[PDB]
Amino acid sequence: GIPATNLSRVAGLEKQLAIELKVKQGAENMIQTYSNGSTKDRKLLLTAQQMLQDSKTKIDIIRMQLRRALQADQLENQAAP
Amino acid sequence: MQAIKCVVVGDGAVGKTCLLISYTTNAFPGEYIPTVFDNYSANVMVDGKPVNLGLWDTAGLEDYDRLRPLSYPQTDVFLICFSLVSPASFENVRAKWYPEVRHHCPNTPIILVGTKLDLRDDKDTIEKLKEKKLTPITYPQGLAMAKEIGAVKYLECSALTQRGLKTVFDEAIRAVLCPPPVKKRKRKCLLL
Ligand SMILES: Nc1nc2c(ncn2[C@@H]2O[C@H](COP(=O)(O)OP(=O)(O)CP(=O)(O)O)[C@@H](O)[C@H]2O)c(=O)[nH]1
Ligand SMILES: [Mg+2]
Repeated sequence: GIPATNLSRVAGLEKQLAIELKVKQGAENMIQTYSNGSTKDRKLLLTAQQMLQDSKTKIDIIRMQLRRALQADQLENQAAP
Repeated sequence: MQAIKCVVVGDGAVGKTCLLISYTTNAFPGEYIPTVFDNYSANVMVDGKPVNLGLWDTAGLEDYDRLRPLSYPQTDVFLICFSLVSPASFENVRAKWYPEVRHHCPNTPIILVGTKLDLRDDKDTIEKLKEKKLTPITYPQGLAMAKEIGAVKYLECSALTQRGLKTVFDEAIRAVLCPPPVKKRKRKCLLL
């Protein structure tokens, strides 16, 4: 695994999370676009909702794991699961 | 206002956003920043009839598999972008893009684009291709490709010189008006 460069892993999750942020924020923007009134087709608004939900889960796991990284970073006695 | 959904895609490394921006700004400012947004329409003149154009370019990101262009499915017509000076790009466009569209058989028209024309008609550059044993594509070569894949129309253009950018969009629009229509709707489930 990683020796003392545990800081690298943490930043990696920050990056991954941020990437997903663009994904989540992207879908939401599209949602607000079709949310107002009825333009083009409703199918577009639906796709934005589903893709957005998927991203929500993405951030949820990445976010929690990130917290796990900093947690295990402080403690040096407790072993990993 | 005739609003048509056209999505620009290409197996190449880049050239997806530059193609659309060149026609809307007459000059690509550059920018290497990835693509996330979508809202981007432009007015086009076809036969003297104002037409609303929907510009949607997909970024070269795999993670955005889910956040893929929502327009793509509804896209009245998608443009096939490849490098003319490189036969390989032409070899793979029909190789991967064709088997996918046929799997659904939407009967949706398909236009062909020959981006990067500035280096396609460049003697010195062409000479460089020889170094790699590659040769640029000619007009009749692509024309034949349109017949096999049943493409509605095939043309070549440049974003730097603007050979026939307007022609691409102009013809792409007709792709839905004259040839068979589009309109494709299908839900996955009641709840998400
Ligand atoms: N001369 C010339 N250069 C072109 C042409 N098309 C693309 N390019 C060059 O390639 C670049 C491609 O830009 P762009 O299409 O925005 O990149 P992209 O693929 O969208 C970036 P990403 O895939 O990460 O979203 C242009 O900025 C330009 O330098 C063309 O027709 N002619
Ligand atoms: Mg782009």
